[PDB]
Amino acid sequence: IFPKQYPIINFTTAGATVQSYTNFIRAVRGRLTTDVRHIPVLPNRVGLPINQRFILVELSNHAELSVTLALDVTNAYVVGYRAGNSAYFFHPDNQEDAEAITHLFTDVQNRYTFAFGGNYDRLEQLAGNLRENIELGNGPLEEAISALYYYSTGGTQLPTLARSFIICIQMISEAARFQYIEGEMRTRIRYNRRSAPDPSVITLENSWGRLSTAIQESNQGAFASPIQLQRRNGSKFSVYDVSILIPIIALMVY
Ligand SMILES: CCc1cccc(CC)c1-c1ccc(C(=O)O)s1
Repeated sequence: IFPKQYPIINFTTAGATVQSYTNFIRAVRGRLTTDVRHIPVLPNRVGLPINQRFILVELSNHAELSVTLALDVTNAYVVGYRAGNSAYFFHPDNQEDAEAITHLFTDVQNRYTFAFGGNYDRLEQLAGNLRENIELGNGPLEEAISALYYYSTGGTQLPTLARSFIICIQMISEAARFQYIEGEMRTRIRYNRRSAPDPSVITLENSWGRLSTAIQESNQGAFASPIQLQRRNGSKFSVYDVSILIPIIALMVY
């Protein structure tokens, strides 16, 4: 088939720098937001044409293996990926999204849909580790790309695959959603170190939907009820209005 053509952003771990990773994340944001409350809001899923529903992230590593992740522009989340002659999809939430993803990678000979969604709860269970024990950085991403690639010929076990999804979703989707998490990956690249995310990152990730709702329903930025977030040391604090989150959250779900 001659599939529908979605925008494609490239990143390689070979020779990766703070700047090249920053350019990558900035490019992903720019193609995701094609509407600003106080912070850009991702396009409404309602009435969004199929030709504008997806973007593609092509990842390459030092071994010159390439995989292509497919991102939903309405929530910045990975719905599936292509490696060579195979395409793999998380289980869709509803019939409409199931139809939308039939338009991705349609020239691939083998299409596979998992029974599990791309959510952290199930991915962590499959990986056998929580996010707080899965290291992130250029090293983990290099390994994630290879693990994703070799799943198509059975060279990757499912826990490794699920761990590699958790790495990719955070270093791409969450970093695009939050300048704070983009900064977290920047720092790992600066020290050439790999480390798991701390509670401030993990709780920010868990709070994206609630933070988005609180901001968009706020009275001139003021929240109706406070949102609890975590500090780096695990202690909690309350967020009462959108202003403190401006340097933190870069994209909001509609
Ligand atoms: C400006 C600080 C801030 C604003 C909005 C949300 C959060 C939570 C991710 C944070 C913090 C980041 C680390 C903090 C700490 O370790 O004290 S607070």
